[PDB]
Amino acid sequence: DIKLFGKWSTDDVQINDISLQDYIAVKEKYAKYLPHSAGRYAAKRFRKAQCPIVERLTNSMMMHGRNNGKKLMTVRIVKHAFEIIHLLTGENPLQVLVNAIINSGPREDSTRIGRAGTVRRQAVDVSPLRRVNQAIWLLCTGAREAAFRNIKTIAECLADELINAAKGSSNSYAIKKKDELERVAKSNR
Amino acid sequence: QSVQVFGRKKTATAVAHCKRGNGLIKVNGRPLEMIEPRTLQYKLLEPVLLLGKERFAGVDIRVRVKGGGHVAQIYAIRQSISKALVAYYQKYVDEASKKEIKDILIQYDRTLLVADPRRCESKKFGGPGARARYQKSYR
Amino acid sequence: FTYRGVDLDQLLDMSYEQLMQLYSARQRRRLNRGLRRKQHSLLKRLRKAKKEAPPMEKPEVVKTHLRDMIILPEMVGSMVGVYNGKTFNQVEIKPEMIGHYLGEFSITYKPVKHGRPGIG
Amino acid sequence: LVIPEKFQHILRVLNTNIDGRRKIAFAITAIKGVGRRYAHVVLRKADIDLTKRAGELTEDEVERVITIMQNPRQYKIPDWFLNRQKDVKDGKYSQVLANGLDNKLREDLERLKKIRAHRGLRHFWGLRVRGQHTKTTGRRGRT
Amino acid sequence: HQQLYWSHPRKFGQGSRSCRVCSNRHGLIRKYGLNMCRQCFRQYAKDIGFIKLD
Amino acid sequence: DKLNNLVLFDKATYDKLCKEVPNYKLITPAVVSERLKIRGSLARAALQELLSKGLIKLVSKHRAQVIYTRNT
RNA sequence: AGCGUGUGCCUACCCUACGCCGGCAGGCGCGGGUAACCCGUUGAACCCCAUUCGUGAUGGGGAUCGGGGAUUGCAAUUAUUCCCCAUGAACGAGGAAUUCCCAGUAAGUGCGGGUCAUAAGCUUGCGUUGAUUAAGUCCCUGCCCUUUGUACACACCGCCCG
Ligand SMILES: [Zn+2]
Repeated sequence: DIKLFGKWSTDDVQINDISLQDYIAVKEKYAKYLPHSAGRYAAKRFRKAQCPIVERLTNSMMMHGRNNGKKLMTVRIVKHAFEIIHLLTGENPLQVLVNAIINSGPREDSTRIGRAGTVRRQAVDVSPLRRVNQAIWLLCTGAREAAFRNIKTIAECLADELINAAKGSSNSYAIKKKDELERVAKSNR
Repeated sequence: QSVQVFGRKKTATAVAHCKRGNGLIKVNGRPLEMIEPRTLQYKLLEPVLLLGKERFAGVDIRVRVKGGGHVAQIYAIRQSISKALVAYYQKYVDEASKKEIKDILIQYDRTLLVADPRRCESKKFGGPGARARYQKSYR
Repeated sequence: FTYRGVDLDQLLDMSYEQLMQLYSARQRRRLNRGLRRKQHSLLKRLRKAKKEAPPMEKPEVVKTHLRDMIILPEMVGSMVGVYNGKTFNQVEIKPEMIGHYLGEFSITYKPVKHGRPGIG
Repeated sequence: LVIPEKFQHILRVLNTNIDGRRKIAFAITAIKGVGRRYAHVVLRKADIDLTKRAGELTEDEVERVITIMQNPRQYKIPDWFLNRQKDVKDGKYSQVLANGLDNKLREDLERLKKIRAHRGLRHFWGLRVRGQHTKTTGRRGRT
Repeated sequence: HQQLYWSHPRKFGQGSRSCRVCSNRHGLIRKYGLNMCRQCFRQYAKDIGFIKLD
Repeated sequence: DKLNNLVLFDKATYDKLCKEVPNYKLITPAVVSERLKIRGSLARAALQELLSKGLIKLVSKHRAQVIYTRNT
C-alpha cells in the first residue's frame, strides 16, 4: 500500500544481519511515501533508531557548508539515485540500501589513549547503532568526495557507490575505510 | 452542515472548509496536484492516499493558507485536511467512523492531528544567533 | 591642442551654460549648483593679476585656500598657490588640467619612505 | 548537428589567437575590450544564432561581426555600451579593442603624469589609487 | 566677524545634534524623538517609562 | 590529466554513438562524456535526438539529471 | 514570511502607492499615511521548475584599474555612495595552532532597527529552510567541597641555596 516515491515497495526487502535488525528501519510500519517527515527524532537518546533510514541517508547527504539546510535538494538526489540503482542492477532499490548499510560499518574500532602527541590506542567493540551511524557517513562522504571536481553528478556518484558497497567491492570509498579501520584495530587487539 | 478547522506549523495557518460536496479538494482555489513544491506532492496527498477517495467523496475542501514558507505550508495544509475530515465525521457522522479514521491517521504520523509546537528561539547579544557565540581570541 | 574635440580658443569664449556640456558629471553638477560668493572673487583676482601682468611675463603667484575650485578654461596660465594644510604650494595652470580640482596639486602629505621596524 | 568539416579551429582576429571550439558568444570575449556582455549585443545586431560554435561560421558572418566592432554606431548600438564614451581629446564615442587598449590607457595614465596630479603620481608610485586603506592590505608582491 | 563666526552650515551631520541633558554629541539616541545620550538615557529610563522586562 | 574533448561530432565517434548507446541500460550525460570522450553539451543535445529516433526510452528528465535507458 | 520603522521643541532631515520620460542609477507631477485606516496581502532571498554551460584558472572568482552618467551636500579631488561598458589578479579547500555549539540547535538565506544630509562587509533583533553527533567523563583546561603537607601569607608570579 505504501511505496517510497510512489513506486518502490518494501515487502521484499530482507535485512541479513541480526545485529542491525532492531535498528535499521523500514520493513513493516516505517514505510513512508517520502523521506521528508520533519519529526523530532533528536528529542531523546535512541529515538532516531525509529526513523526511516531513507531519511537518515537524506539527512547525512547535506553535510557540507553550502548545502546545510537544503532538504528538498537532497531528497531529489536520493530519488534520482533510486532510478540509477534500479537500472544498473534490476531489482528493488531498497534491498541494496540495507545491503550497503550492513556491509559498510566497522565492527571493531580503536579508542585513543595517550599523552600530548603520544598515541597508544586499543581495540574495542562497535555498537551496532554506531555501525549504522558510521555506515551512512562513509557512504555519503564517498559520494561527496568522488563527485567534487568531476563531470559525474551526485546522483550517479551516490548510486555507483551504493551498489559497490552492497557488492563488497574495494573500489567503493566506504569499504576502503572499514577494512582499514579494522586493520589498524587488529594491529593492537 | 459545514466545518472550519485550522492546521498549523511554525507560522503557517491553513484553514480548511469542509461542506457536503463531491470531492474537489482545492488549495487557495487550485488543485492539490498543481501546488508548487511538487517534490512534496505525496506529503500533500497522504490523507487521501491513506483513507481512499471514498471517505472523501462526500466532502468539498477549499483550503486557504497564509504565513510561513513552502515546506511549512505543506505541513499545515495536510494537517488541516485531516483535522477537517475528522471534525466532519464527528459532527455529521458517528464516533465510530471518527475512531476508524483517527487510528489510521495517528498510526501513519501523529503530526496529522497534533500541532508541532516548536518555534524559533531568540537571538542573544554575544553571538550570531540563539545558541552560537562569537569567536574569541587570546592575549 | 583640444578638449572633447574643440580647441582652447573657442573655450575662452565658450559660454557658461554651454561649457557645462563638455565637463564630467561632478563638474557639470558643480556648475549647475553654482559657483559661490568666494569663488567669483577668485576669478576676479586672476583677471586682476592677468591684465596687469607684463605681456611677456606670467603673473605673480597668488595664494588661495580654495582647493575645491574647478580649473575653468578661462583660468589657464595663471600662477595660483593652493594650500596643503601647511604651506602654499606654487601651481602653474596648463591647458590639459581643465577638468580637475585645484586641490589635487598640493599634496597634503609626505610620501612615505620607511625605516627600520622597531618592536612590532 | 552533424559532423563539421570546414572547421577553422583558430580564428586570428585583431591580432588575437581566439578559440574556435568555444561558443560563438564566449569566443569573442577572449579579446581585450569585449566582455561577455558586448559580444552578445554585436552578435544579436549581426542577426546570427548563438547556438553555434566558432568554427562553422561562414566568412561573410566572420567579417561582418568584426566590421561592427570597428564602427558600432552605424548599427544602433547605443553610446552607453562603449569603452570610451566621451573622450578627453576628440570627444568621440568608440569601443577600444585589443590593439589600442594598452595604447590608450597608457596615454590616459601618462596624461595624468605630465600634469603631476594626485592620481597619476599615485599610479607612478604603484600604490592604490581609488582611496582604499593601505595599512593592512596590498602586501602581496610588495617589498 | 558678523558674517563670520557662527557661519558654517550646521544643517545636518554629527555636530548639529547634541544630547538634550548632557549637551554632548556622541552616542545619541534619536529614536522615537528621545534625543538623549546613550548614557543619560540609562539614568532616566525608568522615569520615562522604559521598563526592562526581558 | 587535463581533459581534451570534442565540441562537435567526429566521423568515428558518431559510429560509437549510434549502436552501443542503445545497448547500455543506463544512458546519462555524464557517462557518455566519460566513455566516448566528448564534452557535456554533445552528451546533453546529441542524446536528445535519439528520443526522437524512437530508439532509447526516456526514464526521468530533470534540470540536473537526465536518465535514459534502452528499449526492451 | 516575521520582528519593525515612518512627516521631528530647537531641527534642516520620510515611509512612500500611481501615471509619464529614461537601458539603468534616477527625473518630473500627483495622491495616501502622526498610522491594525497608507506604503502593505509588507507579491524577500535561498528553496522549487525549465534552457544554456561542461572539469579548464572555464562563463567559478571578483580584486585592481580606464572612460562616461546620476543622485546627497555649502564642499565629493586622497575615488561619499549609486548606475553602464571594459580590465579580469590571488585563490585548486588551507601547516603549527585555535573558536563556537545539544533541537526548530548548528549552518545556509534574506529582512528590519541603531548609526543615517549621503551610507552597513558592523552590531542588534526577526523570520524562512533546516541537520549530523551526545544524553557521557574528569584525560586536558579550569571551578568547587572534604581529609593534609607546608620554614608560603605587599600568599608558587611564593619562600630560598650555592
Ligand atoms: Zn547625554
